[PDB]
Amino acid sequence: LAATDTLRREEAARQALAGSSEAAMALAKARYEGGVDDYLRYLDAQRS
Amino acid sequence: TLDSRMASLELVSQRRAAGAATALDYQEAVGLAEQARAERESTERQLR
Amino acid sequence: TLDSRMASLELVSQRRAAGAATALDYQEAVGLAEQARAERESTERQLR
Amino acid sequence: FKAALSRAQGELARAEAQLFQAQAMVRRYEPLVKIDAVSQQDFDNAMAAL
Amino acid sequence: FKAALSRAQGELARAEAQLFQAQAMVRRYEPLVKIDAVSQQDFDNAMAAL
Repeated sequence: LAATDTLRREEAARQALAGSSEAAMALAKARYEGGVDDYLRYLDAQRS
Repeated sequence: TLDSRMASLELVSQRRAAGAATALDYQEAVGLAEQARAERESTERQLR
Repeated sequence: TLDSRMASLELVSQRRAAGAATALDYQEAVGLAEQARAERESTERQLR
Repeated sequence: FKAALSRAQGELARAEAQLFQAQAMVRRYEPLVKIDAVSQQDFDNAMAAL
Repeated sequence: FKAALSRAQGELARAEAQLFQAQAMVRRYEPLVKIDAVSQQDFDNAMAAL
C-alpha cells in the first residue's frame, strides 16, 4: 500500500518534470527556427 | 529542502512576471522543484 | 538520444574543421557521445 | 573636400551597417517575446539599440 | 607633414588589420551558418562587423 501511494505521487512529479522539459523543448525549437539560438542549444534541449 | 525549492520557484515566477527572466529560467526552476518533490516522495516511501 | 549525441558530435567536428571550435570542445563532444553509447548498451542488456 | 566627403560617406556606411544589424536583431526578437522565448528586458534593450 | 602622413598610414594599417580579421571571421562563418553550426544572429553580427 505504501509503495502504491508513494510511487503514484512520484509518477505525478516525474510527469510534471517531463511536461516542463517538453515545454522547454518547444521554446528552444521556436528560438532556433528564428535564427537566434544555435543548433547546439536545440540538440541539448532534445537530450534533456 | 523542498521549502527552499518552492521559495526559489516563487521568486523566479515573480521575476518573469516582471519581464526580467526568460521562460527558460521559469521552466528550469519548475524542473528543479519537481525533481526535489520526487526525492521527498522517495524519502517518504523509505520512512514508511 | 544517441542520435542526438551523434548529431551534436558531427556539428562540433564540422565547427573545428572550420577553426571556430577548439579541440577541447571536440573531445568533450566525443566523450558525451561515448557516454551515451554506454547507456544504449546497458539498456540493451536490460531489455534482453 | 573630396577626401572629407569620402570620410563622411564611410562613417555613414558604418552607421548604416550597425543599423542593419539592429534591425535584424529586432525583427528576430519581436516574435520571440510574444511567446516568452526572450525576456522583455532583452527585447527592450534591442529596441533601444535600434 | 611627414609625421602626420606616418600617423595616418599607421591608422590605415590598423584599419586594414581589423578588416582582415573581419574577413577571416566571415569566411569561416559562411559555410557554418549553412549547416546551422552557428546562430543566424552571430552570422549577421559578423557581417555587420565586416
